[PDB]
Amino acid sequence: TTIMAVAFKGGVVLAADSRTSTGTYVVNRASNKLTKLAEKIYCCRSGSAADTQALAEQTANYLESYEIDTSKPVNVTTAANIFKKLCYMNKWNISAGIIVAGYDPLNGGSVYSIPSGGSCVKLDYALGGSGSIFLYSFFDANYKTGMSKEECVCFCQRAVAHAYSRDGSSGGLIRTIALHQGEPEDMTIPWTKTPYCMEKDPKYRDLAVQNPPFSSSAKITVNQSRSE
Amino acid sequence: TTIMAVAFKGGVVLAADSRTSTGTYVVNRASNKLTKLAEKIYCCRSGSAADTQALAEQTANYLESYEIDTSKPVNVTTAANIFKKLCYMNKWNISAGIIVAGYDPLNGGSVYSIPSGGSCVKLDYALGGSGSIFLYSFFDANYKTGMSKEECVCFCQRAVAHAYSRDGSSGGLIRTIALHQGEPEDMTIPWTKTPYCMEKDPKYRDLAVQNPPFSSSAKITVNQSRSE
Amino acid sequence: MSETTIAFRCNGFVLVAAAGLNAFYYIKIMDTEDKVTQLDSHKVVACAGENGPRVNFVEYIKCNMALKRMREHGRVIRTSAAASFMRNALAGALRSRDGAYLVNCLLAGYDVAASSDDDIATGPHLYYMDYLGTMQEVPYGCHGYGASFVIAMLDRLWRPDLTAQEAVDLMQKCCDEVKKRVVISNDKFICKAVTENGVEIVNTVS
Amino acid sequence: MSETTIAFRCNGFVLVAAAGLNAFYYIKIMDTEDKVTQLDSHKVVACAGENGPRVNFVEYIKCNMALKRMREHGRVIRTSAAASFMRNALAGALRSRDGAYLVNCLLAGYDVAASSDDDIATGPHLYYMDYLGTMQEVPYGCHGYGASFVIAMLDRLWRPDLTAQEAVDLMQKCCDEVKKRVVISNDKFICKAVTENGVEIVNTVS
Amino acid sequence: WSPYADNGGTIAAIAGKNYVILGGDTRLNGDFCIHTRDDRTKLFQLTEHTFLASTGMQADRLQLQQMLKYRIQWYQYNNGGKLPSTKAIAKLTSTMLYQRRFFPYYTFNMVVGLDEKGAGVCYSYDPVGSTEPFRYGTSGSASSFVEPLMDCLLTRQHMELSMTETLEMLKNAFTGAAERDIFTGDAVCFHIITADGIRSELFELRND
Amino acid sequence: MASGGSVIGVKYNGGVLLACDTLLSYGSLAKWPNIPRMKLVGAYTVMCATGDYADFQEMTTMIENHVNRQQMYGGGALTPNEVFCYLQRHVYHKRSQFEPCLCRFVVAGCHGGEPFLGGVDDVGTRWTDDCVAAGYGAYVALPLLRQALEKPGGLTREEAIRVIKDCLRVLFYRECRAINKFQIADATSDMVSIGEPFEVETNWEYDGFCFEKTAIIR
Amino acid sequence: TTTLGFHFDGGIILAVDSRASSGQYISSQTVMKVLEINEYLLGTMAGGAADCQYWERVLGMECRLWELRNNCRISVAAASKILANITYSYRNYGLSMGTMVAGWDQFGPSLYYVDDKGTRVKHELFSVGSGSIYAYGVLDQGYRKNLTVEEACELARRSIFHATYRDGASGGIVTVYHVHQGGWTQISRDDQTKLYDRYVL
Amino acid sequence: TTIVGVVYKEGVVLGADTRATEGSIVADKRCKKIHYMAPNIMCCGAGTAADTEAVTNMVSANLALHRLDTGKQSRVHEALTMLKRHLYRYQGHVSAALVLGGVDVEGPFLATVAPHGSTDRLPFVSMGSGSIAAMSALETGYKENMTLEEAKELVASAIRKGIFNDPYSGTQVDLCVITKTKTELLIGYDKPNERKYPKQEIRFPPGTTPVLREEIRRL
Amino acid sequence: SILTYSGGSCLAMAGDGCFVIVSDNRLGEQLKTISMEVPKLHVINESIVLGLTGLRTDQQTFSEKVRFRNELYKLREEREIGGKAFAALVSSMLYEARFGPWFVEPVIASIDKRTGEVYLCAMDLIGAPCEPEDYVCAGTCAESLHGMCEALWRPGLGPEELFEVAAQAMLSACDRDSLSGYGAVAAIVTRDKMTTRLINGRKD
Repeated sequence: TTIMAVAFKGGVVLAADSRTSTGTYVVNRASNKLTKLAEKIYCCRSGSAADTQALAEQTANYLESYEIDTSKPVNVTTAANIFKKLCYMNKWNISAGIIVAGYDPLNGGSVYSIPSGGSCVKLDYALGGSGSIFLYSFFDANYKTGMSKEECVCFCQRAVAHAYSRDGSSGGLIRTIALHQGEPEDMTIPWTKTPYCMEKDPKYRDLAVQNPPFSSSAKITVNQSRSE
Repeated sequence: TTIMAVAFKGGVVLAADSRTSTGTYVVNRASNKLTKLAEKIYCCRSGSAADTQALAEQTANYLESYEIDTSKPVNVTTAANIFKKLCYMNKWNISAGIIVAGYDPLNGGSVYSIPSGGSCVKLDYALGGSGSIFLYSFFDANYKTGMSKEECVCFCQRAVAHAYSRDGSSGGLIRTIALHQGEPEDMTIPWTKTPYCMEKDPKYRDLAVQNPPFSSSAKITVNQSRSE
Repeated sequence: MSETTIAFRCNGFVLVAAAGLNAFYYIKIMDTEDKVTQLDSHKVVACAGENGPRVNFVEYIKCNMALKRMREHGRVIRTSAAASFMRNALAGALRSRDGAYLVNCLLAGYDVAASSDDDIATGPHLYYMDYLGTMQEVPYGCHGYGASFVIAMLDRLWRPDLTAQEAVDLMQKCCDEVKKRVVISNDKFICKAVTENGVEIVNTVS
Repeated sequence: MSETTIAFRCNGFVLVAAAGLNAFYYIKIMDTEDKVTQLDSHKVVACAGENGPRVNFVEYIKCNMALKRMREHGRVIRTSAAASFMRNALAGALRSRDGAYLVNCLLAGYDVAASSDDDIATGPHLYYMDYLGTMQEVPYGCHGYGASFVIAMLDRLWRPDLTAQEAVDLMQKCCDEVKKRVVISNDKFICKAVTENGVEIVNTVS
Repeated sequence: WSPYADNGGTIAAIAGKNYVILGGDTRLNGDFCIHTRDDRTKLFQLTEHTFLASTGMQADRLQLQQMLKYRIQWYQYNNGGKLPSTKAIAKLTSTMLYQRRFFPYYTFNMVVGLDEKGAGVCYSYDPVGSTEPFRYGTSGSASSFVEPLMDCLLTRQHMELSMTETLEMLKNAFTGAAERDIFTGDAVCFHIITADGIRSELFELRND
Repeated sequence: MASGGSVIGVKYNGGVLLACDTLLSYGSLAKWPNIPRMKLVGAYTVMCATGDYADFQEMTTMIENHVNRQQMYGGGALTPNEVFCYLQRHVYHKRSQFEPCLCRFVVAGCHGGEPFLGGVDDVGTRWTDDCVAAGYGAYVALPLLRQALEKPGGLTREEAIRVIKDCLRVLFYRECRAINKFQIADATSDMVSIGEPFEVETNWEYDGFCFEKTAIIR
Repeated sequence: TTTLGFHFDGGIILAVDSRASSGQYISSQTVMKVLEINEYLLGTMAGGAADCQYWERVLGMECRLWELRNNCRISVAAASKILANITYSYRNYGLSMGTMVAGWDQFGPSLYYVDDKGTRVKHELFSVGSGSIYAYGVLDQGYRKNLTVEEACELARRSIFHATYRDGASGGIVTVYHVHQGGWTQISRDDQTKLYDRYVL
Repeated sequence: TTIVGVVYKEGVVLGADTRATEGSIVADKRCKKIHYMAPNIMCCGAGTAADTEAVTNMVSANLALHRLDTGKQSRVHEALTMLKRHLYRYQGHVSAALVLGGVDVEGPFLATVAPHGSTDRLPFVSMGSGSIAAMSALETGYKENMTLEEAKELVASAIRKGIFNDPYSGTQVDLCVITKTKTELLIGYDKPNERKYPKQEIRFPPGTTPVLREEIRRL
Repeated sequence: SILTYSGGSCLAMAGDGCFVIVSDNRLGEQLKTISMEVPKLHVINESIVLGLTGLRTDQQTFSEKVRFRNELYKLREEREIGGKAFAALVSSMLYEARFGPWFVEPVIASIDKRTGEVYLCAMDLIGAPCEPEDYVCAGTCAESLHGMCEALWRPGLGPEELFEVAAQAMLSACDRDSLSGYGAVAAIVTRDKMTTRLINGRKD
């Protein structure tokens, strides 16, 4: 799994891959890991599918009740706090890394990270899942604050493509959603139009020379392609 | 540990960090992991210090004898083959990932990777150590064939700085050596002049807001800095 | 299986015998403990196991049988009903929190008519039970390391029409063969008969 | 410790006794095996352990002692030299590939002058050994589960000046107390005396 | 990693007054899959009157077949060109299996052939080589079905066949085994052994 | 512990095809995407394997040297059948010393106008058939190839290529450690050739894969 | 399995059953558990069939060589000693074996027990196997030195019968042998189910 | 076990094989694996048989109560939620995998439920020990807006891959078609494993078995 | 194994308007035999017989609970229970102990009095049923029994012919099993009558 969320000027972008696997076999190649918690607040889910589905549903139930009781739309910080409490009270019996992100008019676009263990950290961007390890350096080199909404969608699509080209446990579609004061905008990129993969990178077109033909010299040239 | 080797037009660059550790304490902050096997052939060593020192020394002994018996300088492929055989015959009792690289006039600049298990692969670049995982994406995005010797030194210095800023098991000096038809050129960069670190990156200057003061609003602003 | 118990029924009686030994690892503390316990006027149970579980199990059965007696005008309960209650207590304990009672029993009784309306077949009965709650009516039966030797002897020599004298002789041969062949010392036996006249000690067996 | 062995020395003799039992788990196969083995005209060893190791160990000691005899004009070897050789074979085996010989021994002998030049102190000797190769000269000693009971009795009743008759009586009380208090049945003992006239069976002990 | 794999399937034989009939199924199973439906490695001819039949691990029966073939070749070179009897091969096999007591072949074997009087005989072995001569036998994944049926129809303790009638009984026993054992199926190769020679025949079974 | 994924092969009327991808992995990491995993042996034979790459390299180097030397020193050119037998005895011997070759092999060739195809596993099990596979190819591809071989007459070269590509397509959809980059070897007319790498066409745009329908909370 | 042997005035009787069981499935009902080593000595098997059969065949080979080199028959004490040395040398290698060895030599009839750890014991009566614990019950009731050959055969037969009727691992056919001065004879073979009908009266 | 479902133009087609095993033995050659949930909703089950049976019966009864209370047709999403909540509480100890399909006022619905309680809504699925083989036919044969006949041929071909290639699946194909107006069960839709050699008949003459005693009773 | 500790086996077969159900007689403690007269069949009413195998303490406990529920059913409902409802009841009682099971494996045979239809069921120890139209088997010699029936059973047998086939299947399988034997008992049930027979077997 590869998940992330990034803040921009006046909102957030969430992004993910679409693969669910038992280790070496793909059970679903088109999962949806961006789960809605309220009109402008979403989470990204990693770890056990069963545990994350169950805690997202419970968090959403509590936010809907709260919103009816106050007659106002909820803030991102309230969703993060409710979710944190469920992750922390159940930490020994679950496998879950969560990112909560969204837009509200008090604080604008906000991103919170809730990793294994149940801590809660407020950031400018967050990464999660098996594929995150491939992206720390990509962001350290190429991320800046103050990107526009279109810059930020394009950047997150590229980041997800890099992680899934190297991580066997990620793959498939790239899903994104952008949350701001207007309406939410979702997008799905198919593998055939991915912005990066190893299979089409020209520096990996020519094969390594592992199988040189039997020769009278120690010079290494080409791979054998036909029987002698 | 972070090690690598990259080919350029007419030679190779090897690079490494300088840290040796027992897990969470640093026993040597200035190790040298680029080990000489012949005048223009070096290896990079990762894993158990004891095992890699012992197999490098044995490989070097055999190359010196071979060179005296033929009266000619040895090829990179011969050093890789000798080293591979020692790694493969002893695979259950050692912890070693090796990179062999060098220059010879028959094949030019060559890079071979010999990971755990004792396989041998001939490539354009190789990565090894705990820190390598942070660099697959950096190379996928920013590496090209046909760089000059000065481009390639600068690129490898930057790559090592990115890996060691994220990996707790790497740190300290960056050591490089460039091998071509002329004389070998070694270089050591101190931490104080590193080309990248998180501590001086402006996007990580401002602290996250984790400790907001007690307030009458749910708006999040700044961290508390003085007692009430 | 450090203590052996033996029983067999013939036409008007049941004989029951058990070894006296109490041990602490490899030390004999005493060899005269009576383990053939009388439950009512015409019933006995012989039990094999550690003192704690054995005594706590037979006192629980005795208490419930005395209660049941006085809420029933003091009438002697049938042997099959006592057997059924014991089996149900052993099986109950197996699935309880405290765990199984580690005891193995032989229950013997002689049924006698309650009144003139009673159409019960009068006679001797013998039931084998184990610590799990298995229960089977049998003509003869045994527990302990000696069991296998004695069972084979009885398969060879037992008949239903043995007289009282032939039966006492046969029980003495059974006890002697346990002493001959079992490493664990079972040097003294206590034996009792159950008949139409009640329960009596047989003194000529040891 | 399923078999008990006892020994004690007084002024002109050593008595040695051992239980006859051979077992297969809980079954007595026989109870008349002789485990007090004669090594030469004036020496015996009593061993406790499984038949395989016991027999292979005493035949190895007997063979080496016979060889040593004929490369020495047939002269009787001293008891301390035989003890020293046994201890060295037990300790050797402990650090060998096949492992320790699991046997515990008591070695007894009566030393007699070789010739007129011999300035050896004549007399009875008794050595305790264990399977590891520990070896100690003692006035009395025991192996097996019964050992602790008998040692305490001998601490209370043994003296160096017991007559032959008092000693045979004392050995019978020791054997009876093993039968009384040890759960594992040791029903028959075989006993031998070592004296200036050689080795003889004592028939009045069992 | 284990050095052992069970590849499945079943063998059976029945002896007559002057023949023996021997059958093995052709499926080779992997882990949760099938490698092929046409393996012929369960039956192996040793002479014109003697066969080896094996179940269990396929790589171990391949080794045992070759070890026997070479000991039998040495016997001919040391005995004037003559071949060993069915009884001589049966004792050799017992001895070879016991000599590997400490890392045993994972195989259930039979030796079948004609004796010296010309009658059929079957020897069945446990994996370290105990055996006895008998009139019928079976081993493998369906053997606990087939064996009680052979006891019923051939000895009749609760109540002389032709070659043709004996072969029909085995066809029916394999058909039943293929319906109820998941590792037995596809086809049976049958060999009929007589003094004259050896006739063969292939018989189809259910493919699921 | 560089390792290779699936391999698949099928016989057609006149030859045999063998296919795999160009990737070596280290655990989940996709480390080298441009590795030729098929190796020519002598004049008539090609092999490939699933599992430990270092063990595949040791074993094939050893067999190739034996085959080239026997020919150079006057003992003729080994056939695919003989090469296969030799491979299997080496794998069984190593299993028997508790030092196993941790690979599963597929071997193909053509000699005498007669095609060969066979597999060997890491305890020494061996078999030959009209279709053979290793890795996830054994669960994913054999069902499809066995159905294509049901038609009477056998496959043409074109039908064989088409069903091989359907198999590679499913491995890319459903095997985690895979890439979309494959080679095919063809043994026919007493020789072997290895093709250039190619990619297959894939479908990602079904209505049932859309963002609204796959959502957990509505 | 059940085997027994005893020594009476007229020689040695041996008797056995014929079942082979893992512990649930019955692999055969016709195993021969008395091994005719040669024509003056017998063995019995209990424990692992293969171990008893192989090493008893080795012992038969050693007895025949002795006879060729020395021109006389080996004694029972030596034969049993050759087998106990073998088992002792393999005492750490996991054999399972419980044999009797019987014969009549120049010192008269002799009966030994030999096991897988090097144990070797000489005595007048033994029973071995999982059914032994039933056979000793009947045998200790009927055994005396002054039995006639016919009485001794009956006692042995009835004892194996009672073991077969109660022990799940014993059954099949009951076989009786008699070891005498002229060598040995097979006295009888009887299905244990036919014997049930003759003893239930 | 092999179980399969697809969505077509107007409905859902579910499929299953019919073998049950214990160990390496075939206990039942014709077990039913397609269970009734509601008039418009069906379920196939893999896993521990008792667990699968218990869960589907409990939810089927709670859906029937809810139709009497509310007066409205059962929704497939409700069934799905009720299954998921029960499975999640037992943390995988109730080991049932299910394929659920049906049709309600919002059109066709197909999903899976894993034993730990996770779900997936998709246009073609497979579960069981034959699931990898069956999924190879689905990925090669599926397309958008299939007719009913194309969809039955595709589900039957996926179940036959399990039958011929997976040792724990076998015997024959059962289908179930679910449309807006009706649910049709087609047991034995395809039988590709008949008898090759006819069963020899083994007659025992009456009186063959020895009897010791006999009692009779009239009813 | 806990299921093989006590011994015993059971089989049932269907015919034309009849069934036959058969059990062995042995009771043991692993390889020791306690008794040779313990059949494992229980008559529930004129139309239904239950066979129980497994650990003997759980056979005795579980059959007593079933007889108690059946007595209360008859007083509440004023009718005898039928075979399909009885098997559903038994399955529900086993699943109630899902996470601490009764170690028993029931076989159930019944005939509908009116129609003449026969119903067979076998269950595992947590209650999963299987309802074939030919035969069901359980116990220590289950694998052998399962194969004997596949070979001898055929459709449409009458009472006497069906009896012969079931007896031969039970005796052949028991002769290859150490833990089941000492003959067998059988019940033959039609609409009109119920017969019971004792079958002679081996004594080992």
